[PDB]
Amino acid sequence: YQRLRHMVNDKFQVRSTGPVNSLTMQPVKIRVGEMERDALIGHGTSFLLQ
Amino acid sequence: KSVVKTSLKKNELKDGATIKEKCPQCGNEEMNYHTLATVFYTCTSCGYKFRTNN
Amino acid sequence: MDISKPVGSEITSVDFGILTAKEIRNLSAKQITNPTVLDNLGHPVSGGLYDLALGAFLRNLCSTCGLDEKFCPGHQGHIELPVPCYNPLFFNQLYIYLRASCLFCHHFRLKSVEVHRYACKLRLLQYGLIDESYKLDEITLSSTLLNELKSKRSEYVDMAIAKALSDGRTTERGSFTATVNDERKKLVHEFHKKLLSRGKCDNCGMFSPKFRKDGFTKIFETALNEKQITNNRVKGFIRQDSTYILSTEVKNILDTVFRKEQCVLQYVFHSRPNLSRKLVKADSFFMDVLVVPPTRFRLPSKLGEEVHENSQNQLLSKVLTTSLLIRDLNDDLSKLQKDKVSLEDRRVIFSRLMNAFVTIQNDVNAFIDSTKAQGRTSGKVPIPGVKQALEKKEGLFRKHMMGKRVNYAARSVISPDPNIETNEIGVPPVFAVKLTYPEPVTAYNIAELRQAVINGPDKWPGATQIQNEDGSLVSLIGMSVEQRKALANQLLTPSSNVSTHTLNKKVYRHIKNRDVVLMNRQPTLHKASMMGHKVRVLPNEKTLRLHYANTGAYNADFDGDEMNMHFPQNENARAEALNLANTDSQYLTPTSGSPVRGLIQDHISAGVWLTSKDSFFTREQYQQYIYGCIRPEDGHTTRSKIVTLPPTIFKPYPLWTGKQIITTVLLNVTPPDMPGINLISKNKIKNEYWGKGSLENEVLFKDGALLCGILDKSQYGASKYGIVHSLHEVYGPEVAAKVLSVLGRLFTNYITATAFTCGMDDLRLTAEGNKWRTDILKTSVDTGREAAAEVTNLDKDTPADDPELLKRLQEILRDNNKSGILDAVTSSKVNAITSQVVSKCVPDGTMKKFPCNSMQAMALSGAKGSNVNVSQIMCLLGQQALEGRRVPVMVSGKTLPSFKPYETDAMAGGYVKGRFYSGIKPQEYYFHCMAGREGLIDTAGYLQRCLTKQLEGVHVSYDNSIRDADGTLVQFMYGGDAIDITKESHMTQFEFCLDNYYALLKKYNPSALIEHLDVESALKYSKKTLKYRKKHSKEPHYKQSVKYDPVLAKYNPAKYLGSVSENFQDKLESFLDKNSKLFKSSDGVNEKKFRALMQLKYMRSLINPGEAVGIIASQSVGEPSTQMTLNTFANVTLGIPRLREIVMTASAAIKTPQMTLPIWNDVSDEQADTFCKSISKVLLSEVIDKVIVTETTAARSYVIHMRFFDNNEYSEEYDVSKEELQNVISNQFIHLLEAAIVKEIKKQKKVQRDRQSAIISHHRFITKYNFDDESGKWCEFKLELAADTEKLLMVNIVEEICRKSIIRQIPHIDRCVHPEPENGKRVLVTEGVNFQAMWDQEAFIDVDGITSNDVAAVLKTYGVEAARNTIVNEINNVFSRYAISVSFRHLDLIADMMTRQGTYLAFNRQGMETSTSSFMKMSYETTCQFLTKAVLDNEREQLDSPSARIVVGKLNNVGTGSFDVL
Amino acid sequence: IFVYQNNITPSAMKLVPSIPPATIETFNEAALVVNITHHELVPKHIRLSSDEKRELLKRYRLKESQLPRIQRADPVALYLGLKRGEVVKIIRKSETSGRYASYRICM
Ligand SMILES: [Zn+2]
Ligand SMILES: [Zn+2]
Ligand SMILES: [Zn+2]
Repeated sequence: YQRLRHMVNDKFQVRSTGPVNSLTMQPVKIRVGEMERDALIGHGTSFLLQ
Repeated sequence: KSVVKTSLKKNELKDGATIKEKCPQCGNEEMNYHTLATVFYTCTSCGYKFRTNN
Repeated sequence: MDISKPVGSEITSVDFGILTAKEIRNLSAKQITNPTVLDNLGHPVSGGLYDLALGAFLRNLCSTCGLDEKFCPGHQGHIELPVPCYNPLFFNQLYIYLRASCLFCHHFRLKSVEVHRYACKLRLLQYGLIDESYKLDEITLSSTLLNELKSKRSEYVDMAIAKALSDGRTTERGSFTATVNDERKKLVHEFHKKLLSRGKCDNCGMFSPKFRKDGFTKIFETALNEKQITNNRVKGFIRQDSTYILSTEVKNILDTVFRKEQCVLQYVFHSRPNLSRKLVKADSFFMDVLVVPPTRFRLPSKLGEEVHENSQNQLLSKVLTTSLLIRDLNDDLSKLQKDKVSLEDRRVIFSRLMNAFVTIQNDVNAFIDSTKAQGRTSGKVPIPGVKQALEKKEGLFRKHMMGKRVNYAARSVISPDPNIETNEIGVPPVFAVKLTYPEPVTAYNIAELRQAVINGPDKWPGATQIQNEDGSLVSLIGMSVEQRKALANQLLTPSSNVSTHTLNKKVYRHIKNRDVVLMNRQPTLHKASMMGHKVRVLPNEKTLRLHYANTGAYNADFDGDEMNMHFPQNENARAEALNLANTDSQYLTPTSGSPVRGLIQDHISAGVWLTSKDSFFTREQYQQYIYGCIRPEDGHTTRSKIVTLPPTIFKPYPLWTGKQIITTVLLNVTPPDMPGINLISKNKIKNEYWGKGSLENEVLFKDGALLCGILDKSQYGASKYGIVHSLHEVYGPEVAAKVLSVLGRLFTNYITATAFTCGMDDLRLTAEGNKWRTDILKTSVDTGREAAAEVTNLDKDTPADDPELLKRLQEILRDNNKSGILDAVTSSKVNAITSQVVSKCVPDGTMKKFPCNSMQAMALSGAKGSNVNVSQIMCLLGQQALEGRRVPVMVSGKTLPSFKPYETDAMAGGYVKGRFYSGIKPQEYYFHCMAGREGLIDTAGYLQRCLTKQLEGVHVSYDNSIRDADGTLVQFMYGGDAIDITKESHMTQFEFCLDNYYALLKKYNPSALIEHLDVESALKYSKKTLKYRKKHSKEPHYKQSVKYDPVLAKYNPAKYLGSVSENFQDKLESFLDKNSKLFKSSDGVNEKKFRALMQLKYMRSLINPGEAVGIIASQSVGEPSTQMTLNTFANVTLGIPRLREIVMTASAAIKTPQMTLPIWNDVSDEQADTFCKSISKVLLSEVIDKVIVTETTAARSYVIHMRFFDNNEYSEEYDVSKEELQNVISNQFIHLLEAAIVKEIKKQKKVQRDRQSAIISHHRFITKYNFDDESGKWCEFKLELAADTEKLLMVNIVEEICRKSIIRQIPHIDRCVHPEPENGKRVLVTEGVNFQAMWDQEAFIDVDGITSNDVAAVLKTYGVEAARNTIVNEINNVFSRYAISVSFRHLDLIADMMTRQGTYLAFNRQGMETSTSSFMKMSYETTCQFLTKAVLDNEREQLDSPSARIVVGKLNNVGTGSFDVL
Repeated sequence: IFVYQNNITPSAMKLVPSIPPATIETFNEAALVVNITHHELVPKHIRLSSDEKRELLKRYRLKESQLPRIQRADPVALYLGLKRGEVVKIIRKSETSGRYASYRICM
């Protein structure tokens, strides 16, 4: 057999809160993109999306 | 004018070997198929088709 | 967010304005006059950008608010402009009106007569009267007459308006919608069209000098032409009683014109009736000031230790540098004396003015729009401006608004476990420590919270921090036990401060199992890709752990691919997930209503053995497994004490079998009160496999017990009408949810006992199997050679070494087509070969048989793979295929250096006789490598994004009409039924519903329902209409009596029993018709009882209001497309491209429109075939046998001999009369022929004899004509040219012509082709589209069955409705070819959507353009372009769309808004 | 109602707005060689009385313009000679459902 080295960083990343962007008062560099946002809509779950 | 066969009739159009396949439409036992492992199916009787990736 | 901070205030709408320098000065906190940045102490340079007035800077405190850098919101001042600057955005609209007005009368150069009527129609449409705007121009009866009519205009206007204000059709706010918005675009645009179409002033007849702008905003004024000065002065008495025009100059011009033209433009720039009654001002156009954002946003930046100034702050400097220098250059102007200024000295100051203006006007662009700005030093890149800041990447709307970085979430790899509950998720303790929840301190949970506090931050379950009523946050991290201990004692202590007495402390605890989270996996192609799931922390494992049946939902293969945990911070969000999107409700395909989840692989692999007739068990075994899976300590007790079956066999010995288990499984999971299922179904196995006379293919349940059939994916996999589907249907999902969850645990347990494996022996044939396998493969020898002789039209026994044979091959090898033609022939035969080895050896020739043969059992049970895999790996791989072809041949005529040229062997052409078992020859091997390389190269949303975006507002209302957020009707009834897609399944399953009736009666419970319902009128009315349709049955649609409308049309189905889609109504009756025998054999269940009941289910099946189907329709379409990434090999455009033509483009001309022509039955095939040729297009180049031209040199002469084929032949073939063939050349060919030769030359620097006479006369160079008037075999004629003329190449010139010949073309009709009679349908297929021309062929063809892809032309010819119907048909046919089912409801929704204007609408800038909703148009393409028109019309946005709601972060309008809290 | 053979002078086309309230029509011979109202893709169409109209609005509580629009240049509209603002019953046959009623407003 053989053992690959990581091609990927298995390291997770977890944030409840922390330092935030100065511009947008938003979490600095998890990103929730459009389609992600879009799913809740089909579900019709408003306050989740809120 | 050419000396060779450039033309095609209907029955030569049989595509791929046939395998025993239950037609989920007409219940035929034979369906032709092709692959990609994405496996096509085409009914022998009603010509019904479906594909199978799994 | 903190819910203890309630805000009563609410944001209803947004308005648009242009900031005027006046208020700007009023609202300015400071001016920044100094280009200098910072002193050497870093303090703000006075009059510089960083002044503490705009806000605090570093450790300094704000000058304005005095606040720290923390609490200072910031402040912003102004920069005064010495010169008025064209606002570069407005510069176009601004420039437009410049040319329109007359500089003299200061009106617009068109008569004010027309100017008056538009504003009237404009005034109408602010209150939205569309057809009234047609009533206006209907009135018509010298300057005197011009007064009465335009006065008679106003009275009619206000009269109708006052009439409209009488009722509530429109209120003082006016009324504005899309069809409203339509003409407002149309008129004002075309209104502006007439602004540039008026040459002479209709008022004064004068001529104002033209203007010429730049992209850099420099407007040069072109001088008047003499004839203008001529007529100007002649009119100069009548009014009695290429150079830059300055910004100031242009301003004062329209200032008058605005005072002149205010009345008309009042309506132009006001989206709505203007209650503010403000007046248009030119000041809002220009820019006399510049506001600088607060320092904080303009703070410098850095990548690290290296600090960088903010780029816009640089753009701020050049404006301050250019201004002061101009402001100082102006200091020399006033010091220059008008008696020191000579006539030329006016130009050097004009050389200073135009100089000063361009630079400061270029800084405007460079600061705002670099595209409008002059480049700098050819390099250094444009500095980002505010305009460049908006559209960045996807745009700030899309990048930072439509998507965002968030908090309370994590990303990690996942791993399978069967052991959890499918609705749950495995949680590593690492996350448990970090993630917390704002626990409200209450009475009941008090002791618990104390413990986590005792636990503090690092002891799971922990309490990380604490908020008191004051809001004070307390971090226990550095805090010891007793520190926490007293605090714990203090947590419930009362409220000292008054304002907090209604408030309580709150706690942050580590997540516990009671909690739920939210999962997502990117990319998300459909809603199920995001679900919430119950939580269990799992000790000591470091990663998330997921159940298998959940994988298909997230479509995850356990590739190590990472997903996203999400932890809502409040109970509502928690509640929303748990009861809606969590798991169960999602069980069916929103598209097809099909099972989305189930067991996989080994699970299926297991079920076969357990359900075997060989399953036998001890009580010890029997008991353990039962309890092993169930765990009554779950919440799933139906019966506290475990309930069991007796053993099948008492004596000699006690025994249980596998089936009984499943019964026992059902036994204690199923509700006790309610009877067990009865079910009839089958599996995917043929009974013959098990032996002689098993029934086990059939599946049977009775009393919810297993009496026959083995389990299958066809059952507890994802399959329609499986037990799991059934129990979902009957008892409801939560049951089934458990039901599935049980199985895995059980099967897993079962695996642990007997396990499973593969074997080498598995792949061995018996001896004879190979002995067979030889025999057929032996005969394959000469196969190839024979296939050749037929194609070549040679004797079958022609040996492969025949030169002619070999010659024809090379000849054939030269053709692309013939080559492909050859293959399919060869392809066909060898396929039959293949269909023999496998059919004989699997399964009959295998060493191990099913069920012991695991390789077979996996494929057979459809656990994994198909006969294809095993067959090809055991019987042979057969002939390779490359994109419907064989291996391309080296131009040597050799497939491969191991093969002499032109060999007949199919193996020489890639026919693989090997099998992975016995190994493959290198040649064979090298081939397959190519075939492997296919899909890779082949493997080497943007669409759907467009759809979803436009469709956000789609939702259901209570009236069952379908609406956008503006309430526009789309579909009166949802699917024409309104039946939900989910419940849809069993509706047509009556016999199943016949059984279980009592249980079915249990679920629906008609009892309480009676109070709310009419039981009658529909049924009474329905039967009435039924008769009519029965009576009217056979007449055509347009003959159908319109007297009686669909029952649904007259009746709210939700309100009335019996309001029903007649098909359902009819099928039921058709069902009850023949199935009456059952009601005898029944339990006494009465057909009436049954009839009445089924109606309920139907009415129970109604879709909910407020459901947003658009999204559900959106995902339903774009998502499956992914699988169409590849394609097989009419021939139309396929896959996404064909799709894009429909939806994306709304293409006027698709590449391949095809008219579909059905024919009368009486016509034979020949006649059509004959007829096909007729309408077919013919070309000269087609009928030409050969051409021979001869040139000689007293002049340069050309004799031209053309040879055709036998007259009859093409006369038969292309249906040709030599007379046309004569006449065609006799007319058009010749006219074309001498024509180009002239250009060619110019480039260089009895009756026959009478027939020959005319052409020679009409055409210069023809000295002779002749033709074959009997056989038609040839045409031949002579031409001549000047002697001195240098050589021309006749052949090629002529060669070009005949290919351009049109012996007999058709009106927009190209080729007709006769396909095969599919589905008993007799049709011709054509290219090009003409209905009219076809309307003459009626003898051959019925007209009413003609269809096409040309839908625009259909819309053109036949109108909108029929066109819509085609739209659905085509789109279906796409997926149809791909064998992909979709609810037509999606389609019709999509269909009715694009037709709402009665026009054909793509989804793009155009289709979106009409949107009343603005921001949706903003985030779509261009942030600036739409932004301009908005303030231009001064639109107030009503906040209908979710997009806007998001923009302000607002609740759904719509989504919850359909519901109201009270 | 008039039937032209092929061609009309554009000035005679301006005798078209000659005499309200009565209306005038001139149609193509060739265009009329085929009935559109019989085609398997063509739904039936019936004009509505005002009372029906006023009810239907009241029934759905809707504005004039909130309704589905049809353009007036439609030959079908031309085939029934329909004035602006008029609405017509529309019979579509669903493939799933049975005959399905609907409406468009003349525009
Ligand atoms: Zn089939
Ligand atoms: Zn402040
Ligand atoms: Zn003027």
